[PDB]
Amino acid sequence: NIKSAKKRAIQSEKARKHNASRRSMMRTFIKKVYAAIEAGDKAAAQKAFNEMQPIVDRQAAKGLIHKNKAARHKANLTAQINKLA
Amino acid sequence: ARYLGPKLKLSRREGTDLFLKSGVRAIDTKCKIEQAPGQHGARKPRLSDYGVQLREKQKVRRIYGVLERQFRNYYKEAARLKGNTGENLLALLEGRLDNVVYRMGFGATRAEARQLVSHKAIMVNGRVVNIASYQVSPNDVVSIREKAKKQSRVKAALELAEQREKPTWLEVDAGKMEGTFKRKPERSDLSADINEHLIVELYSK
Amino acid sequence: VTSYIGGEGHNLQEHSVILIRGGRVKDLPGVRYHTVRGALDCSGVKDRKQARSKYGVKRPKA
Amino acid sequence: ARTTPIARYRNIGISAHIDAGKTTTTERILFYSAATTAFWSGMAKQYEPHRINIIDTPGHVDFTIEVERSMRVLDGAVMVYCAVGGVQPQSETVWRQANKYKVPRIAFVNKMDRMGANFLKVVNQIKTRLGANPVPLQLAIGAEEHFTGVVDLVKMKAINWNDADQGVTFEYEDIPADMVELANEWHQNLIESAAEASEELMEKYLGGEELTEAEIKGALRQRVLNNEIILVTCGSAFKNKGVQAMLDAVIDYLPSPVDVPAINGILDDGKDTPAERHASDDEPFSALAFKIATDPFVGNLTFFRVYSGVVNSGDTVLNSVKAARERFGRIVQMHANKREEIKEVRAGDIAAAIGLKDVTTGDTLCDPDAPIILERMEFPEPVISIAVEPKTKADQEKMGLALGRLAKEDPSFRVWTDEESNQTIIAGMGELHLDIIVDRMKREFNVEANVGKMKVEVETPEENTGDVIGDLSRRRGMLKGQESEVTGVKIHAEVPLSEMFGYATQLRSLTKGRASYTMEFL
Amino acid sequence: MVTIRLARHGAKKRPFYQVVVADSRNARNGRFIERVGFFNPIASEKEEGTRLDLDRIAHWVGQGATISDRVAALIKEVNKAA
RNA sequence: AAAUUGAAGAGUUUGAUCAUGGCUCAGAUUGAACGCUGGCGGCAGGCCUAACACAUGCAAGUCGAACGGUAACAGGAAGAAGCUUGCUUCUUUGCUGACGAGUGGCGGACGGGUGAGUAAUGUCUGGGAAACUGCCUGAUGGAGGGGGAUAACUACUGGAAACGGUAGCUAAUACCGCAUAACGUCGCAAGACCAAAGAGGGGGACCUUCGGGCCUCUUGCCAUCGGAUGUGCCCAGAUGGGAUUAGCUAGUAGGUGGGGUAACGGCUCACCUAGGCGACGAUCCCUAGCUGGUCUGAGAGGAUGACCAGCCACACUGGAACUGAGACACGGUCCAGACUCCUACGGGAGGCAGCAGUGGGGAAUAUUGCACAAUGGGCGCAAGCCUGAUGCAGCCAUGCCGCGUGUAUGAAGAAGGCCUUCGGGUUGUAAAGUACUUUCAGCGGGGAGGAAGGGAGUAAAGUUAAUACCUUUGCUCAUUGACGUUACCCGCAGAAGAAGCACCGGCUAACUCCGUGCCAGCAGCCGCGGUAAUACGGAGGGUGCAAGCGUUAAUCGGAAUUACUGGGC
Ligand SMILES: Nc1nc2c(ncn2[C@@H]2O[C@H](COP(=O)(O)OP(=O)(O)O)[C@@H](O)[C@H]2O)c(=O)[nH]1
Repeated sequence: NIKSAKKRAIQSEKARKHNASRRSMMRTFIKKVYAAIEAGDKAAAQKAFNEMQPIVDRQAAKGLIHKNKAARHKANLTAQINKLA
Repeated sequence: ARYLGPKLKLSRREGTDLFLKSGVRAIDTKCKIEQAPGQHGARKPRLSDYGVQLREKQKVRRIYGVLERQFRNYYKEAARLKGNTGENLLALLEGRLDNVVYRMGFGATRAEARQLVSHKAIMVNGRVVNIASYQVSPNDVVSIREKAKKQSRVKAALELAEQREKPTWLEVDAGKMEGTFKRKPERSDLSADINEHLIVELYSK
Repeated sequence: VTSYIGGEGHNLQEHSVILIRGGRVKDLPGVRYHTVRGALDCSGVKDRKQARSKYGVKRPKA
Repeated sequence: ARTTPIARYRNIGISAHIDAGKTTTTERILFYSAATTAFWSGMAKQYEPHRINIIDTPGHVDFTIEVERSMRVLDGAVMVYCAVGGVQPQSETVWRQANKYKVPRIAFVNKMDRMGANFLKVVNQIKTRLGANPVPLQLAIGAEEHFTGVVDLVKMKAINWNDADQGVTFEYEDIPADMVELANEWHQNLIESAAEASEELMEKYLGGEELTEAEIKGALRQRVLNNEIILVTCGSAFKNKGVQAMLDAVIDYLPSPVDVPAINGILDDGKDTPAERHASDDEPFSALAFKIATDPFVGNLTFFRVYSGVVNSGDTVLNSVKAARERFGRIVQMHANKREEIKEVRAGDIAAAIGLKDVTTGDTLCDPDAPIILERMEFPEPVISIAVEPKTKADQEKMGLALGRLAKEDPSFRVWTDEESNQTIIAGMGELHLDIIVDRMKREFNVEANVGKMKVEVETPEENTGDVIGDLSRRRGMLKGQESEVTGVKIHAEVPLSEMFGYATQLRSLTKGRASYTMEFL
Repeated sequence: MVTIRLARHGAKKRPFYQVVVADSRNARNGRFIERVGFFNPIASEKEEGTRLDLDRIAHWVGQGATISDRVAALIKEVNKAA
């Protein structure tokens, strides 16, 4: 480039790699919960929900997503699993 | 920014005496002041409405030594102000610093008073003012500023300042070289021939 | 557009560039512009001594 | 402040005929008109780094302003010569150009790497054709292809260059018996000439003794300065040979801005010492815009050499010739084409000013008080007139601006749409000159344009009289005076004006490019 | 970081600043939330060449507004201990 | 208290009149241009067209008090260089000040630009709920414990460079799990779940592995609720012209469920209903950034959106996103295009509508400038560094304002000009002559203020556990201004260095002669000139304005001539 905003380019790329890693992991756990919910096993779905919950809340804490987004995931999943029986 | 020409031409174009010469000798004996300056001055123009309005306005401009710009300003103010437009305008014209210098002597003519103001030979309350348009405020002084006295011309002007209507608002000191401005001249404290309403309608046309 | 050539005597050939201003001629029907004399190789009227700013004549000594 | 002392400043020109070697030697210099500087410490890392300001020139008779408008900015001249031809008519031209401005010349006889190359013969050629009196600084070693180095007449060594790496790793050698006798002969003929600087040198040598090379180099530099002699060197820029010793000779004989008397100016008109000024860092600012350029990037760029004074980036200046006000924003001094912006220039520098929208060539830039004129009020007259027309009849505004800018740049190139009919006619100084003008129009100010369509007085060598007159009688040409001067023959002829159309080029091929003329409407 | 800074009105070679409580983003002369007194650095007999609005400055700085260097110095000079 | 008090007509249809009616002029204004002319100062103004397209030079860095460290300088330490055991200086040691590059943090979304797009996703006014907010601030707490890396520094290689395949790695306020956290999240509940980072200053100890440990304070870190701020969203009204644009709309209008968002929402998907908008102008087409305000007007209104300020929009064209509190990002990423430049031909690199500057276009618009001294802004504990923000300087009568270009005196009312009824008049007190003054310009000398601060020393308390070290608040000390040869002041010389432009038939103020002869020419309108031209051209004179004047262009007025106020058939 021109200035040393190239340093920020490197940092943004590295942070994108990391954020894509963590967002993919988180979304995969939620895919698991959704596959359970469309499978109907309220207990398997419950285990999956308790498996994703610390992941998504830890990510919200990290800032990868927002508190509101994590809470929205948890609320949607609780509603689903409760109507799931 | 100053009319550097024959003053008597102006005066006899107005017909009247506008005093641009030191009123020490005469007016007729220096210029043939009854006929217009032209080779056709002996003839007589009709002087319609606009003619008389322009001629009065130019008489005032030539008396006070003001140019058309800043005369339009002396009208813009005194139109903004309160009271009579023409009276406020004549007051704003007597407030000029070369005006009060002349009316208090120190120069036998408005142009001599202009040189006096301009050459830092004057001091409105000590502070050397040299803006010939300085609108002097009431309750103020003029203080002719030593090294500007005894040049014999301020003396001659002080001597010749008599034989003239003594201003009802000045209180000069004639040698102590002080001079006050106790209050602005009202209407009747001036020539009374100058029909200020003509100028007002010229500029409000 | 057509444009008058004020003043007395000009030098205008077919390729001379000139400055055009407004101001009709009132007896040439259809001429609503005036060639600015003394601008853009359109020299000002020779031997003028009054109203020289118009017709672009530089002040003689006289 | 000043990076290099004024004494360590050389303002040198490289002028010669065509393809004599100028640009090649300049490239060898950058390794070991286009103004460009260099830092040549020495041949043995001696001579703490000098700043040599080199103004590479054209040698074509078309671009003769491009060399005369740098001659009266230069302080020294490095006249290049080929070794098979030596003095050419083009060589005689730039020679007279330098004699007009009284430049202290040295010479560099290039192309000793060619067959038929000679050194003695070319020295004598200079002495006979031009009029110079040359002192051979070097003498070739190796006739045409065997050329390996030279012998000096001061060091008495052989600087035979190493041809493994180009020309940098030269060796000093034993000046062997290849030529070690003519070496002595010309060494003595050099001493006898350096004795010609003072009576106390006549008494010095006449004691039957050879003086020391230190006070021989000083004496010969004095002689070059007073223009009393000319020092000729010997190299081959294409075979990377001889160039560094010509640079040495440049350091050792050419003048610095202080090795000359002051520059005489004018206060308001010709006075006694009106504005005589000397090159110093403390003087009031004074310069001379020797070249106007048309920046490809900007369209305006003014060359100038500061004679007396120190100007800055932003300093206001006085167009003492034009009587106006000029100001500075960007000052660039760099190689032929590149531009290295700096902050200020001192006396003895050569830089390019910018935004200088008023000063034409040869006009003096100076501080509000400095010389109204600084000489240089004469450049040649165009010799060739042609008309021109763009591809579309209405791009003549583009064309007129292009040919007003190019005319500003080249004061020896006019333009005036003659009001006879309307035709925009172009007056240059040569066929190739006008080719260059038209292609610069097509390339820079892109407008593709196709070109089209008295008592003459001619001078020429007294050998081409028969043909030039056959040519003049070939044209509808009656003549006036059959008078021959002394360095030629002055022909006078009455010829049409719709005629001759190329008389300059016809004449140049006809006269061996050694004739001038004039045709101003009898 | 809501600042309280001087705003540099006036004329050339004759400044006159206005103490303005403005978001530190906006330009010097630009957008501001409120103005709290002025400051005239070139006074001889004028209104001290300074005047502040201390109750509102205190309101702001209680709401966390940062005070610039010169505005701190002007609160000093207004508090007659300095 | 005052925050207003403000409204003019004329010329021209006719032989003449009165109406109707258009045209024209008198005013104010301009980012102006052109012609002629031009002395100065102050304050402003300055590409209105090609959002044409840009070369270079600068416009965004900072922190060593986060870290690994040592490339540069310096300080030292050991010298068996230089040598008179050195003051006459050899290398190794990050050891210390410091610091290139590197990891990391914050900034880079601000400030600066332009008005292309945008007729409503915008703007203005006024409300609203379904929200987030770095830095700033308040309240309560936590701030155990540990790992793997990974840049630089470097094993095998590429690559002209940019800069990649693998590795040997080593740090951290880089990353990751754990422990722990509830007025925090989910959940009606129970219950489940979530973080962190340390660095610096000195010191009474007293303990060491000269690492330090330890006590302190200064900052920094994590969580939650607050404020302030900023931002996102919704609504209503208003915000151009054309109907020689009357139908438009299918995610279209809404409903349900899932998904998405920081947040509500057809935002989105899948069904379902068939709705919704429209003569209060939908739809389409042209044009356009909007507002405070600016010009004008007695107003109402008309025109406008240069400067300055608020909002919006764009960044070579088209698209997408990433990082981040904040962007779908002027000086970042990626792609497609056009363009330009570099190349060793193998490859790349860029986007002036940032500041200058440039070509070009145009009637037309400036400095490749000086400082960050002010004030702001980023970083920082600060010192400081950076800032084409900003403050200043340059150019240009571009505008407004102020001043000067002399003042008094002076009748042979000179000469000369011009007119003349031949007497004279006018030029004209005008000149000259005489006396006096020297503003400004020019020299020379003094000289405010924009400068607050910051730093070093000091003392007091607050401080601790300690008179240390930190703050805070005084005292002293040296000091910091680009502008700048500042403003302003004083002295020197002499009226010297400083007046032009338009007009004179009526409107409209100011006339004669000559030469010209419906010619040349003038003209804003009416019109003038074909042999006595105040209308053309010159001269003499006069009138207006004046460092400007006039012309052209543009807006309102006058124009009640789009009549709402305030018109007519
Ligand atoms: N053989 C030979 N050729 C040379 C020498 N110097 C220059 N040249 C050739 O001359 C050609 C052009 O010469 P140039 O540098 O342009 O000189 P110019 O005429 O002044 O422009 C180049 O291709 C060179 O090879 C030399 O010393 N020997």
